Amino acid sequence: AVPAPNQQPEVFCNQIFINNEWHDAVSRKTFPTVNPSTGEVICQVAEGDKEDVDKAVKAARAAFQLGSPWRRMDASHRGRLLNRLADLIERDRTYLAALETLDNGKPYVISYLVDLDMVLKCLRYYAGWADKYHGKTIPIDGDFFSYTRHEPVGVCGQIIPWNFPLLMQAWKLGPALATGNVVVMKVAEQTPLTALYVANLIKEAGFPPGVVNIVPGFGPTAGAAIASHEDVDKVAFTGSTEIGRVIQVAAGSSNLKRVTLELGGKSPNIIMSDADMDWAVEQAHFALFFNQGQCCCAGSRTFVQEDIYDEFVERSVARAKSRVVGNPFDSKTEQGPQVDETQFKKILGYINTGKQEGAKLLCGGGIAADRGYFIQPTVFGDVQDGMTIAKEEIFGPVMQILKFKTIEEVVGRANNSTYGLAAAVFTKDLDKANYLSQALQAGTVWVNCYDVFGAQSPFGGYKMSGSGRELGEYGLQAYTEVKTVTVKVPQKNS
Amino acid sequence: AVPAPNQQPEVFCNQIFINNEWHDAVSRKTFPTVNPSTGEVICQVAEGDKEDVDKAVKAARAAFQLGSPWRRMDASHRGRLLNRLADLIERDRTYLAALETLDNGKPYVISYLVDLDMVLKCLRYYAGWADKYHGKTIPIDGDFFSYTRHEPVGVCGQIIPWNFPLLMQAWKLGPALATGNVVVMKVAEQTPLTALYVANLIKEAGFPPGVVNIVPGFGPTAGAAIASHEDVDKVAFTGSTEIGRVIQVAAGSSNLKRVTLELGGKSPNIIMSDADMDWAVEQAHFALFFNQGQCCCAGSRTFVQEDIYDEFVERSVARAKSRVVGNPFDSKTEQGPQVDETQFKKILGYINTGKQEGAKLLCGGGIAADRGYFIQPTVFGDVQDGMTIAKEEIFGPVMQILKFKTIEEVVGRANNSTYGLAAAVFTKDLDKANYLSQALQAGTVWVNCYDVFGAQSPFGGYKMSGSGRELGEYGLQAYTEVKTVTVKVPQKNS
Amino acid sequence: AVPAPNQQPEVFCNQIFINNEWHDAVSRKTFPTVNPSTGEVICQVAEGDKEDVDKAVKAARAAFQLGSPWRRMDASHRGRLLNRLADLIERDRTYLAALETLDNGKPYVISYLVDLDMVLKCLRYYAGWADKYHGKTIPIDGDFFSYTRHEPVGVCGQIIPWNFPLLMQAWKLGPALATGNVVVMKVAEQTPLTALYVANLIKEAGFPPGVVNIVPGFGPTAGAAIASHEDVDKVAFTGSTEIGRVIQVAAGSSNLKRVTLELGGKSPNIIMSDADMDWAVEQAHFALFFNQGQCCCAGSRTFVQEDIYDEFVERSVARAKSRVVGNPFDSKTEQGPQVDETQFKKILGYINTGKQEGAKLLCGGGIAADRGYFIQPTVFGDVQDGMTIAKEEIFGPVMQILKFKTIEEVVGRANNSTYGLAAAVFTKDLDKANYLSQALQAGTVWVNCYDVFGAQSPFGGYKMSGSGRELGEYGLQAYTEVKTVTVKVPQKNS
Amino acid sequence: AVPAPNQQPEVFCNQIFINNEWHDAVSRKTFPTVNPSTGEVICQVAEGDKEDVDKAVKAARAAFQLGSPWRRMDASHRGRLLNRLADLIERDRTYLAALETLDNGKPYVISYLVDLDMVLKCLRYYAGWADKYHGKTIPIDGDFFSYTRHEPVGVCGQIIPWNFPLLMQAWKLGPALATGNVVVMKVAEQTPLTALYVANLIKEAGFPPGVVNIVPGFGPTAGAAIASHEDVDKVAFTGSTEIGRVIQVAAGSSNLKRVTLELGGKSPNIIMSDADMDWAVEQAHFALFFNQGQCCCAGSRTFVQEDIYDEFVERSVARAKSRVVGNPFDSKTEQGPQVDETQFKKILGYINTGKQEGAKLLCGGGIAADRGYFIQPTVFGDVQDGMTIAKEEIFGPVMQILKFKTIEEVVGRANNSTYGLAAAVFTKDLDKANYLSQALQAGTVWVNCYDVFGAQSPFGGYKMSGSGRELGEYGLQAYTEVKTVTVKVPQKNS
Ligand SMILES: O=C1C(=O)N(Cc2ccccc2)c2ccccc21
Ligand SMILES: O=C1C(=O)N(Cc2ccccc2)c2ccccc21
Ligand code: NA
Ligand code: NA
Ligand code: NA
Ligand code: NA
Repeated sequence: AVPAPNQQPEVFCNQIFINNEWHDAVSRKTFPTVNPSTGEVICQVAEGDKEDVDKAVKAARAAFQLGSPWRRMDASHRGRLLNRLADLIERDRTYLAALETLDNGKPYVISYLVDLDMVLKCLRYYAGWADKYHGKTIPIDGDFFSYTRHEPVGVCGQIIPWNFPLLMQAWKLGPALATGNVVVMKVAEQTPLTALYVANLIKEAGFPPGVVNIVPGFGPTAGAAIASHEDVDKVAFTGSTEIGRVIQVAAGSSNLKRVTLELGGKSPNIIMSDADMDWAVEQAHFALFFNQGQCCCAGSRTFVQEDIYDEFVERSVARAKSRVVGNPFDSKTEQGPQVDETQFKKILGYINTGKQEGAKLLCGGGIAADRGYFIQPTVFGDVQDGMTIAKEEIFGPVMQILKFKTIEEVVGRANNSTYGLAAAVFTKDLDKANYLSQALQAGTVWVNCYDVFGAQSPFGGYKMSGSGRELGEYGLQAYTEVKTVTVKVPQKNS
Repeated sequence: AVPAPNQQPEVFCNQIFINNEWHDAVSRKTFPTVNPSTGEVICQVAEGDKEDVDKAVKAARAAFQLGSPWRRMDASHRGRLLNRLADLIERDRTYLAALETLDNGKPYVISYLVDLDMVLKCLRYYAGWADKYHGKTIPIDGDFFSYTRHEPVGVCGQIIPWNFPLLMQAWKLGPALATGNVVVMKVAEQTPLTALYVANLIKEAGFPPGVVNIVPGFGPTAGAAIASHEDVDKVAFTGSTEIGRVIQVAAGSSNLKRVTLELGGKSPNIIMSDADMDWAVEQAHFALFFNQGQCCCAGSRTFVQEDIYDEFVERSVARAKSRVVGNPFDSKTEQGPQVDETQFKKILGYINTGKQEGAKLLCGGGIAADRGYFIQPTVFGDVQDGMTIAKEEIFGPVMQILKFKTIEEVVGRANNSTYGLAAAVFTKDLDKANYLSQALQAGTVWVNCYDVFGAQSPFGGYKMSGSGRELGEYGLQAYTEVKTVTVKVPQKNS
Repeated sequence: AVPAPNQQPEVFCNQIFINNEWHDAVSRKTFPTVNPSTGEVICQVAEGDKEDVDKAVKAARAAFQLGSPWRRMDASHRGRLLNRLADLIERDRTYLAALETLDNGKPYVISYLVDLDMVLKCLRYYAGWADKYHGKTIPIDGDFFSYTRHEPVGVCGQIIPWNFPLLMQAWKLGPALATGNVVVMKVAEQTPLTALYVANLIKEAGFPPGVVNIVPGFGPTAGAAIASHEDVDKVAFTGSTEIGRVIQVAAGSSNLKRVTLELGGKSPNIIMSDADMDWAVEQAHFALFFNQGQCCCAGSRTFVQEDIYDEFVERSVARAKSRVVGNPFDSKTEQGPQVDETQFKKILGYINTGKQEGAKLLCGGGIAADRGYFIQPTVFGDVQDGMTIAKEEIFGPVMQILKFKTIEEVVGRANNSTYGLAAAVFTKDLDKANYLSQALQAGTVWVNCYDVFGAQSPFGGYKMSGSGRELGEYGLQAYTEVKTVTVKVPQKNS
Repeated sequence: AVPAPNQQPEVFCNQIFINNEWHDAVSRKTFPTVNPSTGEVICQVAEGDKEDVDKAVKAARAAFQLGSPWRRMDASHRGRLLNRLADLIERDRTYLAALETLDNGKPYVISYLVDLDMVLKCLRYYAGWADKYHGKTIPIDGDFFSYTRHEPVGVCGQIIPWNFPLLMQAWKLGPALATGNVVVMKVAEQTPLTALYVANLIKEAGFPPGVVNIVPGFGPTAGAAIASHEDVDKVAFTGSTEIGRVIQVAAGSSNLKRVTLELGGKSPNIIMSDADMDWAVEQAHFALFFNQGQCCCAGSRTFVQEDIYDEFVERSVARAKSRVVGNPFDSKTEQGPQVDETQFKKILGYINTGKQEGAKLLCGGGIAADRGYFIQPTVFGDVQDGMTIAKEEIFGPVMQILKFKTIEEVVGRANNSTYGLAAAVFTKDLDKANYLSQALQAGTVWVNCYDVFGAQSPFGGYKMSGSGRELGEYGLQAYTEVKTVTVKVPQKNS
């Protein structure tokens, strides 16, 4: 059911992509990109700066010209070009699953079955929207005819993160291009390969010159350049809440460009006593350990009800110690390395403070190999709301288990965060599921599951987890501008 | 707290309504409407036949004419009129509720608080839609601009039944008038009175003449004249499954007019073992005995799981025996009389048929008063699928209780029926409520409740319970005609 | 962009198509299908009837069983099967554009570049709708949670005409399968071949057995068997009016199956004094002479304003004589023959009836070749409303030009007609296009163009040209059954 | 016919409105609001600071608590409450108009017939939306049922300007309250009077306490206090760019709250050649001078074709010259005074800068009156692009007239302002209509009319002019939080 991977794939693209050609930086500066399993360097990558972002934007501003072949083309053809791009990604599935694992470190089995599959369904879901987002004819008062046009907002700066580098890419390109925009994309320094290669596939799909430009570089230079740029019409950022504050400040101190954001979470997974014990344990484990725990809506607060707390813990611990950490290309590996040096140390430091503040280390706690950035699956029990490990997104394989008495208690506690990206309820009981699904403050609630995304279901956050929505039809709003036309007519008849 | 009803309200409106003016029938014929509590004549009503229907349709067509006040009026204003109409019905709420009880027989208290409240809410809900039913601007291939207009269908023939006279009038006028149509209404000869007094309010509210015309009379005459009329663009019938067939034929025979039907049902009410026993009993009883059993969506097939069957039956019988039958102007009464002698005899026959086929009579099953049309609340136990009473709609205070073992069994048993209006499920388990709400072939699935309609939420039949939908946004579709305008433009840009 | 055709291409498919397998009739009868260029028998095709249809429905029913492969399949997958089909038809597009031109009669060039291009656009448009036709969540009164599900209607009997036998097939199958219904299709006896080959691509595409089915034959037996089947949920019929009335009666007398119909037309094309003379002239010509005059919205009433009547008429008569008539496989040819001899003689009888009534035959006349069914492009001048060639659907290469004086005049003259499928308006003025496009009683109004369809923009008939719509989001409405689920929840909070 | 004014209306409310009750500030300070038609301080108004904004916010948060009267109300009831409010405003229509004119400058015949007309239509339209904004059920892959809830975004801080006081209050409360939010409102220091009277009606209508809260104060203080609160979920600014780019920074600096904006513009009113002259002149004259020229999308870049400039410009000055200035309570008065001193000398400051660098002054010139902030209607001609008068928004009765040649030319010129809130196109010809509306960058494009706002049609600007739209179905998005619930089910069917 899963083909073999090439474990040392050839890197073809490592430059700034503009007008469908390859560029070295103005400054000529470069940066190495590392393989988190061994810690070794994979290759050098073009470090895009202030003025390389300025270049990317002009080739994009020109792709968006009234009369240009992109502004003119049929909406259903923009679909045809999206579908084409997914056909070719499907063709190079193995190589793209392998390359993602080499630079990101996720198990190869997941790259192929999870990432790239959801890459395919997403792109093919937006292809079919290309010619289906309607404006309105509006029965205004008086002798007028009025109607709306959902036009493209224009040149869209997209800054994407390192955890799901292909899936984030497609989540951003999905709607932008479906709706006729053009995109200046900044890839994460950590994982910039897979994205640049798809830029070759964006060429071969048939996308006009400058529809898509991709600028590798650092946050404080490239990232902040796009956010400040006086001719960029919109900027979408996913990543830490810290860094989102700089993105919304620059966007106000520039050109009143629209903003969207998808920041972290401390998402509660709430297990009522009537849950299916066995289902809830495999799902709470998956909800936190998935993708090495580098998940914006990782279930990092596992709230369990007292009547069942002890059995749940003992099982979670057992499941945690039996999780295989190892070579992400090996078929049996359930957990690969963290993403870089910086994340490795950050996590160890959280584990440290979990220990300092009196949480019960129940397994793991340590470095899981001699080479790479592998951390042991770690579970803390008896966690209290006031502990640092119960307020801050670790973004690693560290589970926190909290005990609750009543449903009115757990709702107040669960909802007691600066974040609200996601939450989940486990229960067999209909009133319970309904009360909680309504009372919880989260962009997405899951009932008897976790991380169930489809390209169809919208996704975003409340509070300081972000604003606006990705996936589904809602994803289209923030990439659309509304124009109203109101025409005097001889005599309005119903 | 309901005000004190005048038990003999005066009748001010007993003629044909055309062009905001009152008329005798061309033949000057009248028929008597009866009080089913007493069996005595309230008054004589004008008998509309073909000539009168043709007059009404002509008035209606004249009002639909391009450049008429009704066609030039702003859509927001159609909404003001419905709000004004709603406020006049509230002003006169005490009289109408007394008149409904007099003519139809339902308890004054139910008429005041259930029926009259739903009329106001339905009319208020549709007042809001009037300027909110958008067409679409469509992203079509080539250098064209394309858009839809939701234009009214035109002259709408509406035929309303007798079980809920005022409410049915609002469910048909509400969505027809909000979209800008004009109506010719046939009200039932058992209960024409409330509808003619509302026509009086229609005029006060300011509706241009000919927008609503109402013809009291008989069905095989006035009702068929509407269905066969060459200048009627649409017919909405609610009534017996048998007459609905006649309505769809005449419409095929005449001018291919549009059709939506609401017909009878034999709705399943399903009760699992883990349902809250006392809530289920009180609801099941209401589901069947409401409005004297005279409900298209009546829970006339109460399946009950074997572990709780005995206790359920014993409780259900008890509440059946304490249900109070008598004068509907008295606040102690929960059940007035059936609407007329025909339905009376029909129900008397259906109970005898019950006894013949081997259903167990557990209470009632005979006559309750020496005058009027009162029948005792009847319960039949150990009912089997093959029994005539399990298969055909009595439309009376006669409960059928059947027994089942597994959830899967009862899905096929509930569904195997040519009717599919509504259904209900009583349980506490999330999974079972979803399984069954998915599997039942019914236009409405109530979970742990029954007879809960919103002005906001669609209602209608599967199979031979009908086609088309009533209330919500969906109620507007069958009253709208789509026009596509496709203009050549110089050069299409996104 | 046009290949070369095998002009007696191998017929692999001429039987009944049930469960992705082929069959003879239960009677073992057959009938011939004729080439309209030559009149010779292309092959035999099995003659289905009540018996076979009854076997199709029973396969369609079983593929629609709850828990079947087609029912449980993801919504996104139905889209993949449709998109695949489009890819297969594109791979046999050359064999199909030829076999279309062969059996129907139209010019290979028009067959390949118009028909199949639209067929591919149709199928890929509807592919995308598959996972996009949302139900709603509804903020009802009280402590309830209320939502709707858009569910398939079931087994849909589909009956298609001979004038666009591929495209008509695609217009029906697209919507039906995207929303997951099962089909029992009767095809035209004059053009069954194409529909049958596409079925083999349906199997090859991977659609489960019993999902899409086909029964070639004669309407007065098989056609009407689909129409009256106790277990067909829906009968879409395209064709004449007379048959549509028969259909709507067959539904009324049987299981109350829903019904949409696409029927005839006498569409007006209206030239204002300030139109673009050359464009208008060339568009008017195509508007009637497209597909040998066998289009439902053929602009078969050309209204011309009096200041330009003379100027317009000569050009049109000149343009009509210039129109090459010959073998459709040739490339000089702009017009091929009529579909069969029954129409051949009908149109001839219409042309006599024209001269006889005093219309000025201005060019053309009768037969245009001594083999096949070829007729001369024919213009009648000075035409009047009371003339049979201005009221009845000729369905052939006969123009009609009529003089008007005022915009108020032509409104009334264009509407005064029992059909309402399409109309067109030619003008440079803004107020005039708006005045006319509002005031014309047509399901589609084209402005400075004609015949501009697309899977996107909806199509259907006012009055007696149809009920219900095809194409766009509107097509899905007829193929969906709406279900309301209303759930009692603990406490409703906004 | 317009009811008799009260030239010096009584004043009742001048304090801070919190929890349905009145309060003076913490510092107990006040300030003056001027009758700008004389210049005499009308009355004193509590000067609000940060700490009173923090009391309103706490009052709103309590009102927004799960289980509170507001959060548990039926969506339909909120609609009932908005309609109630509109009925209270309508009963007081005479007096509110008078109070508005007093503190604002605008003529009584506009305050009553237009501003208040628009207030009423807006509230009533939104009352209709209260229970019709639906979420979605979504056909996701796998055995899940996924659905979206459209939830209140939360505590919304609402700052409105002085140029259309009451209306702008109406545009904010309507959508926000229909969707169940709670309001913290900062009215203008210049015009706090009307907007504070409405709160008294809000109490009377019966809105629970803290749903709406209103704080008169300062731009440097109150404005940024709301913008920076850690408990304000969302803030909507309406004003100018300078002031609007502070709001975007302080919101990010606080808690990443949602921001919608409405800002200034330099709206281009393009009069074409083949257009009508009587209508264009009168309307182009309407586009700017309305409401004493204090008008965000006022038309001040008038591109005339060089076939008509002279003859167009001729009539343009006469009407402008003849435009009456005077007492705002005299029915012949079209134009009133400006609202404050700053604007007065600033508008005079704008005048000077024009002629300086080549601009012909055609009438008015300067100060209209001895007493007040009045201004004679000034008009310029010969204006070129790069001047102060054709780049910066004057917000006063000061017309600019420019000149163009070809149709491609004027586009680029029209699309060269750092703004784009509205635009217009006076033409007769369909193509010039469809082209110019299709390629002008603007939120609204009025054709042959100007300042046509329906309560139904969305309204907001391109680029720097604003984010999101106000009015229409798009007004509700800003006030809505989207939650997805995704439930595991037994077996997903279609
Ligand atoms: O935790 C996450 C996650 O954040 N994303 C993507 C995402 C990115 C930003 C915001 C929300 C979701 C995922 C996709 C698949 C499985 C788990 C997850
Ligand atoms: O010209 C305008 C205008 O700009 N506004 C308000 C507005 C505010 C911000 C953005 C756009 C319009 C108006 C309100 C009423 C009547 C005329 C007008
Ligand atoms: Na790395
Ligand atoms: Na009666
Ligand atoms: Na043939
Ligand atoms: Na004054």
